[PDB]
Amino acid sequence: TREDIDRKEAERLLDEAFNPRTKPVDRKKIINSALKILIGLYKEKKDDLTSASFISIARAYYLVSITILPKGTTIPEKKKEALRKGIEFIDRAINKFLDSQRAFRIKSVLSIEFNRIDREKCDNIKLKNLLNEAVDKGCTDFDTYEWDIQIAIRLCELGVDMEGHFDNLIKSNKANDLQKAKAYYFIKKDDHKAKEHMDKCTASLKYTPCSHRLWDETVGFIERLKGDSSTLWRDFAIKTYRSCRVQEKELRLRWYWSRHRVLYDMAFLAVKEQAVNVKQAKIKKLAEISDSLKSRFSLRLSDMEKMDESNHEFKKFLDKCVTAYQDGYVLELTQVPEGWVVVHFYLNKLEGMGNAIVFDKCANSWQYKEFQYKELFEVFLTWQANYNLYKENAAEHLVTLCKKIGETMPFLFCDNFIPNGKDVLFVPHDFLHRLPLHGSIENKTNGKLFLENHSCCYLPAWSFASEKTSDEYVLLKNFDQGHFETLQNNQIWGTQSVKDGASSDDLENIRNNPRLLTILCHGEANMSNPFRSMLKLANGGITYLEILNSVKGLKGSQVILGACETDLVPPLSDVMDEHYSVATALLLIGAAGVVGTMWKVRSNKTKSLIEWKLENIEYKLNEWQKETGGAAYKDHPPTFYRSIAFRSIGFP
Amino acid sequence: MNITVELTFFEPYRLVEWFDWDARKKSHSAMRGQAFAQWTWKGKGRTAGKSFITGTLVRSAVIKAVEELLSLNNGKWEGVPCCNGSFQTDESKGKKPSFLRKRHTLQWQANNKNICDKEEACPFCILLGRFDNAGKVHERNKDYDIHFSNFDLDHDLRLVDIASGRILNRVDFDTGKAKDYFRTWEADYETYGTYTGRITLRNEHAKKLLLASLGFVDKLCGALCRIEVIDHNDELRKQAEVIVEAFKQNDKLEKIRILADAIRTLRLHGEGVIEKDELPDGKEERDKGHHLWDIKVQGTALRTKLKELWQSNKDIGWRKFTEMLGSNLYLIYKKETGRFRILGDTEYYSSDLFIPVTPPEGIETKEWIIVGRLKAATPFYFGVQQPSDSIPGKEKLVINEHTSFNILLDKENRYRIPRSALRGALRRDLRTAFGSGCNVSLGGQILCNCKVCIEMRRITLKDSVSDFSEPPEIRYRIAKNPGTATVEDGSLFDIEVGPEGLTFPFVLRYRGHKFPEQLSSVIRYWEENDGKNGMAWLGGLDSTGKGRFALKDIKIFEWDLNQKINEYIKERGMRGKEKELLEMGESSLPDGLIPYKFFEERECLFPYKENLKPQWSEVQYTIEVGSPLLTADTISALTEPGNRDAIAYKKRVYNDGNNAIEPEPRFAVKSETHRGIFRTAVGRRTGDLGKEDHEDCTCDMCIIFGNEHESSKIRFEDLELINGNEFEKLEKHIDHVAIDRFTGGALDKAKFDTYPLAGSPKKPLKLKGRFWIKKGFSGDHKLLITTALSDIRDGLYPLGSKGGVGYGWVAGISIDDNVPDDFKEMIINNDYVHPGHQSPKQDHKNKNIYYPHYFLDSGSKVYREKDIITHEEFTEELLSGKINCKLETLTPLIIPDTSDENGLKLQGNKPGHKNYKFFNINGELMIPGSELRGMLRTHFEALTKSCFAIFGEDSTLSASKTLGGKLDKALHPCTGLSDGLCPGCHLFGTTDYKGRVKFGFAKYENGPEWLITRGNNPERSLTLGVLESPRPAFSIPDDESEIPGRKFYLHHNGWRIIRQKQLEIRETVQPERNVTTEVMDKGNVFSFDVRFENLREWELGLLLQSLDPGKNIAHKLGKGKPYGFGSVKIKIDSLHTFKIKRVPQSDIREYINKGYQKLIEWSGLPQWHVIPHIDKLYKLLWVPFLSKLEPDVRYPVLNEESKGYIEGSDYTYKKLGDKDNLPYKTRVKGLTTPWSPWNPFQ
RNA sequence: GACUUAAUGUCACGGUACCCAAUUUUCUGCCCCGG
Ligand SMILES: [Mg+2]
Ligand SMILES: [Zn+2]
Ligand SMILES: [Zn+2]
Ligand SMILES: [Zn+2]
Ligand SMILES: [Zn+2]
Repeated sequence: TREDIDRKEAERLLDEAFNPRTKPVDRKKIINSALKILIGLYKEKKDDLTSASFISIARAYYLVSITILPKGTTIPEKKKEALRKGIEFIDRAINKFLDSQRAFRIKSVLSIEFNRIDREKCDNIKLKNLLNEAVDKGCTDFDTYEWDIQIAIRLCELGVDMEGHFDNLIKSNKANDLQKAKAYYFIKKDDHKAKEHMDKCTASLKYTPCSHRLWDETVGFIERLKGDSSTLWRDFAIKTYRSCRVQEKELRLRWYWSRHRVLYDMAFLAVKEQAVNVKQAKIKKLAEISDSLKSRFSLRLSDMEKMDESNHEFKKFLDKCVTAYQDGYVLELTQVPEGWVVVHFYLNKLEGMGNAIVFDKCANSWQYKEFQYKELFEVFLTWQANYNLYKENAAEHLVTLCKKIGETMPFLFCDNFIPNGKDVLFVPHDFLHRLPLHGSIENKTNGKLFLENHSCCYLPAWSFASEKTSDEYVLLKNFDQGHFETLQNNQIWGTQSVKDGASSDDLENIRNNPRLLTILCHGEANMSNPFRSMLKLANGGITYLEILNSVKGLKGSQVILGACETDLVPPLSDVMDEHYSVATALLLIGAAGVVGTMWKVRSNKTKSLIEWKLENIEYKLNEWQKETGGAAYKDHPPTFYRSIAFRSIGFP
Repeated sequence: MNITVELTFFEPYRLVEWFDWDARKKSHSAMRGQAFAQWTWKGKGRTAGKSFITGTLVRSAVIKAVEELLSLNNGKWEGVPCCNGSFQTDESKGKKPSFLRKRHTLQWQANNKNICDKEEACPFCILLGRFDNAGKVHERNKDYDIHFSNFDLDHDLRLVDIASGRILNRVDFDTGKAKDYFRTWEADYETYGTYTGRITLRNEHAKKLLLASLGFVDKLCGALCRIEVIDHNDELRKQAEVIVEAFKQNDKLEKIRILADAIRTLRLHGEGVIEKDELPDGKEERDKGHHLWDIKVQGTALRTKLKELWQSNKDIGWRKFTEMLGSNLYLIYKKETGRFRILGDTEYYSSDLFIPVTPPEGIETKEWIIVGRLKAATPFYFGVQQPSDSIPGKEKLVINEHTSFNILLDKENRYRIPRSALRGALRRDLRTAFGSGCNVSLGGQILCNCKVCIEMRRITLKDSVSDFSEPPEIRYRIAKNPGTATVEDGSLFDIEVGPEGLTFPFVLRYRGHKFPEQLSSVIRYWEENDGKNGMAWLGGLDSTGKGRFALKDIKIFEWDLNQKINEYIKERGMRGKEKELLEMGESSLPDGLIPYKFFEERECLFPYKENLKPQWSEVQYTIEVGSPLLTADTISALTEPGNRDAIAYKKRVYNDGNNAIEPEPRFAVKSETHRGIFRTAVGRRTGDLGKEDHEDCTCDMCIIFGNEHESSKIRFEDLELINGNEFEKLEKHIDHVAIDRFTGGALDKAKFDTYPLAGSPKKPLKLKGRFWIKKGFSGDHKLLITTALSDIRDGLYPLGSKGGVGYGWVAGISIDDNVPDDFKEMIINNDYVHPGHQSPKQDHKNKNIYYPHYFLDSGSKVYREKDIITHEEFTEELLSGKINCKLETLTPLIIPDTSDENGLKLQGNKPGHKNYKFFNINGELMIPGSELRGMLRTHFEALTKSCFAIFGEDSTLSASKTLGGKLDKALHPCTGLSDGLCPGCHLFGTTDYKGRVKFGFAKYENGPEWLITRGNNPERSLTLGVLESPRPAFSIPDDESEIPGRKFYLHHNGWRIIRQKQLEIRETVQPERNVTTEVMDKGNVFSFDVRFENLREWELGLLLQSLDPGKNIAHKLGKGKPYGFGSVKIKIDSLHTFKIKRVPQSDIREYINKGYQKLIEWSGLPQWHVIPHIDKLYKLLWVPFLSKLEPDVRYPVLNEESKGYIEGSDYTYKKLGDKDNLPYKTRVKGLTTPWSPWNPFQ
């Protein structure tokens, strides 16, 4: 009839959309046309539509949900909505009469996707019952259909005995290496062959981008393995972290997938559980796992789509990641200068602990201490909430936060963890980036500041450390008139200095690697895109991306930012602080170090920093803060508030 | 003791279905509404119930108020210090509270002398219930030192009586589209706004703090708050089903949509339109009556069925009856008809931290209240879902999206600006002002510390409602098909809009320590002043310029909450008295309120100047339409009593001065027509208009004009007519008619009248409109908009309807001075000669008598080309341009202005005599572009052997079959596009395809003006001989003769006889049978423009050949062609081709030659007589006397006893009608032979 | 009273029903011989 001709055209369109060679942007149009034919044919036929056409719509709606990538951290409701629509479309084929076999294949595969993105609307009990119903209806045919492998192996994770179907599952060449590994682990309960096949899975994961469906299931498998208390998860999580580290190298761009953090949390927790020189090499590995996580920041797909040499590389990466999403369904750590100490912070979420990985360059010693960050995070949130309302008047809430950093991290003031005279490079993690660790006060009476003993530097990650200039001082000011008028008239400011109304082009115009660049402008933060957070310069301002692509004359330059980090990065509504400041972009474009306030501070103190920095630029920042009221948090918390704001972001 | 507390609401408060704490987690709507008023179902029917506010919610509000009160006074109330209280429970120690606080707790320095406990406690710890016998599990009310009962509604009550379900939104800031939506119940605060509850307080120590906090609670359940211590629908649906079925039996089910729109529009005309029978009746030429109001429903006309339906439903009122009948009709139509959407919108709802916020000691906390008026600067829209979909408790696989959209009103039908929409617009504009804001996360356990969210937490708005409550106007929109430039079927959709100039009460309350520079910037951005437009974009359809509101009468008063907190609490912050705050003066202010003298001006506000002011650029310009503009309101023509087929669009405007809708509606081009002209203008030059789909589309048209994923960066407002007072008659009646190709006469059913705005070249219509360009336009997209604007100026896009016959032709545009400087900075003869005919040339002294008309018996071969030329782009190989043509009259020309049947004013002395003036607009003489087009089309259809586009097929003979069966099948009018289009229908268009030539009105230029005839009562006039209906029986005498072909009329000076016969035409012929008309003279010059686009090389050449065929070939135009009137010569003054170059004569001749070859290609210095049908055509249009040749051409008289008959001629129809004198075949052969003599018949 | 709260913790004023669509395309107010 005319229905079969239209359904066959819809089927041949769905087959084209199911072709992995189809582009994702073209696949969505194809399913649109196939669903245009199928829905319109369903509109006329209504309930009298044949079951093969209802399987066709369910197949089309399964493909629809494949093209709906998560635009944020949460799984989209359109994706749920599309699988929900396919399930009630396939229910019309289940309830009205090989066809039932093809109907249950797509019903169960839709339900597997629905279960993993919506555990409440399709829980494991309901999924298990319908997965079994497909199995007893002949949906165990793994040789020609890759979906029955997913049906059976999903039942393996559900605890259903599939010993009878194991032999044909392994024999089938359509089964994935991870799927073969899951079959060995769940059915045969043998760990040697599950190791062999997972290793072939993770070896292949070095080439599949992290948006691929296989990345989520591999990490989900290790989560199952960790929750099963098996010994396989420790070796597996490290091995797939290594594949992630390899895949990350292919702008500090990282695709956001939910299981990425738990992968690093699992890999960190695996190496921590394995931690003479072997123990130390494990702690070294902890800092490399932590550094690999902070080396890049995940960008949400909506921000990736809402983004010019970088435009090409972004479009290559965004297209590659989006394609691989839908394809699944169809500097050395010890190169620190002598006399320094590097504290790598890692906040595990899988466990409640934060971990401080310190490296003493003199001792060549790796040691780590765990701390509780939950109570500290609330004290930071109290400070952040109070600062965002009262600014300087929240200096009392800064003192308790600084007292909390010294109480939650007593090892900062322990000589074994961090020696006395050593310069400390802080590589914090998540909300510890917003923590004035230099301003921490040890949990003791008349506790001294951390900066009174150690010259503190900061890094978003160890991978931002550089190796390295003129004698010119450049002032790029786009600030309000009331502030820095006296600082303008300083004679030391060079001819490249745009001392009033400086623009984005003015920052790009710098070419001679000035000894000190002083940008006094306002900061504004894109709350979702670190790349779009900008320094409020003239002619529209200059973003993080524009600094990356357009500023080339700051090689080894010391940068003083008049914009507070609170302006540059958004406030934290979660433990994560994956937002790179505009100072991170300045580090990537070769600046030796960026000095700026961590929070809003009256411009007199910022100017007092710059004039102090104008002479003897190699001055240590902590020596200034000790003599400018940093040591006085009991007496004048406002004066402790202003000096603790200044931190150095960079590394020689 | 027991305190009885009255809880009253001053705006619609939110209601939620009550679920117990355990059962509440299962529903996302109820967890969303834990802070709302609760609805229990009080029955087994789920229709009637009880509303109530839990005492836990009142207690939460009161505890929040106590925190703020004690933070204002640094932790004490009336001198007794309070500790910080407790707001953290250990899970190990005990069970957690049913509600966990996510917000920041206001804390102070606890200056209480002793730590609070069971024995002694501060008033705060008493009010919290920290140290009484009552705990997380309720046992009995005696354990509660402070107790809050459930606050019951004071008024069984049905849910639909109290609450109305409304879908709310979360619009993405960057795209302008809604991320998701969520439903809510908005309960009616005017009828069900008072809730009574008992607050028992055993500890007197906290009495003063409790009463103060009761006076301080500002909001509850989503509404402003004062806490005081003290079925015709089903029958109309069945009848609408009856009407829809009756339309289906008529095969007019598509007319049910316009019938629903018309019946809904009837609510603006009162019940008198249906009882006094004021609905239009259609023309008297059609015995079927009106095409809509005379459709038989159950054997009676729809106009009387509507009268019976109204008589049955008089009780519910006229507006409700028309609204619900039209709604039922629309819903049935949507059900039967079933653009295609695969997925619907997402209905989305929705870490234990104590965050102590300690405000600085001595910080001044004030409450600034901004009272003003929100004036609708443009027609506004606040989208509400369909009422059948929004029934609370009954809220509604195939995504059948709604096509008709309603505006948001309250129960009294007053327009409301909801607090949710005003708040969303304010958040959007504050995010613009700050330059940085969050996308609103919905389940955050941590408060968003973005500057927008920090300030929006202190901002409280109010639900605005207008006193005006007259029905909204329905704005109908169509999607044009890009390829055919016609209406896409089923693409008609409409929204209800509120009138512009409508005014709403604006209340903004800011509770903070300093008034932010950004909120002040947003208020100034929204404010309207001298030389500034209010820029409050509220609601939907901002792209079509809907909902641009202006803040006016802005007064800012600040409460001093540190020293006048008792005056604030006494006045309840004037939370229902803001309309009285706006009216009162400074002297009548309450004690705590002072005027805020510090509101900064616009130029002093950095967020305004750098973020808000440049965000939208106004491009205001005036369109000059020197043409009769007809942007038709198709529904209005169905409801106004004027019996008018096409009337100009006009809109209702509210006047705040008179507090009423202005009695005279303003004519305007709709902002949607304004928007869609630009969108096609941009899309045709970019080629984006021809794209099959726009999904995830980043094309130039999708970037500028948006799509379903991103909102438009350009917003178009209506093009208001600003000249209406200059016209003594704005509305101009113009009659058009289709002429049968064969009979040469008008089809009776094909007559139609338009009612455009009387624009003319001398007196054009000034149309002042504007659009808004968003900040961030690229240079190339800004260049596209100016190119689109220049395309409108050049006349490429006529406004409104009938642009092909010269309507809506833009004479020019005038850019206003305030337009950004960047924006305004980027904005012959035909030598051919026909040999004539042998018979008149060899006739010296003009003895032969010729028939006034002859037929073009061309062959059956019609070249119907299936590769239809698309309208969606300007094809490079095709030709687009404008032909400036000069129209010279060789004989007197008659174009009657048939709107005035008594234009010469001589029916008083000669009753029944049809007298017309020459066609004119605003006094200047014009040839309507329809007349010029229909006379080019008839020529072009004859030249190109096209189909008989206009044919009276149903007309019978006297015989076996009608003329449709008698005409050849290939000669029938081109129907549809599945079969090809003939060259005439390809060039001039069908009803399924817009023609590629537009003909402007021919303005009179120069000449002797009228034909002056002494003895005629008007000297400019000439009483014509009778113009009787053409007789096809003469052309087809027998059942075997076929249709002889296209009737053309000879060029002769037979009008001279008519002019000489003037004194005896009036006396002899009956005044009713004949007409007198103002007559133009020979040598009068008219200038008209032929605008063509996407023309082939040969089609422009054949069109140029059709315009000017030769030295001695001209056209017959207007009335009296058989009497020799209307011989008109067109010569091309200039030809221009776009991509604008003046085409030289050599290139013109190449076009004409290329058209010459296409004609011989279908046949099987060009010489046009070599093709037999063109030679016969050009003989029929050959003009003698242009040479000692004055052929005498006239019709034979009936009998010997007939006037105007010369004895002995034997020319009468008695001789010619007899088959004995001459055979029928030779009569037809002589009828199909141009210029063949008829008195000495050949 | 109960319906119908839970109490040392309710940012839901925490969320613009938003977003896309030209009421238009075609049509000469024309005109002679038989009830
Ligand atoms: Mg208690
Ligand atoms: Zn207390
Ligand atoms: Zn926010
Ligand atoms: Zn597009
Ligand atoms: Zn045709």
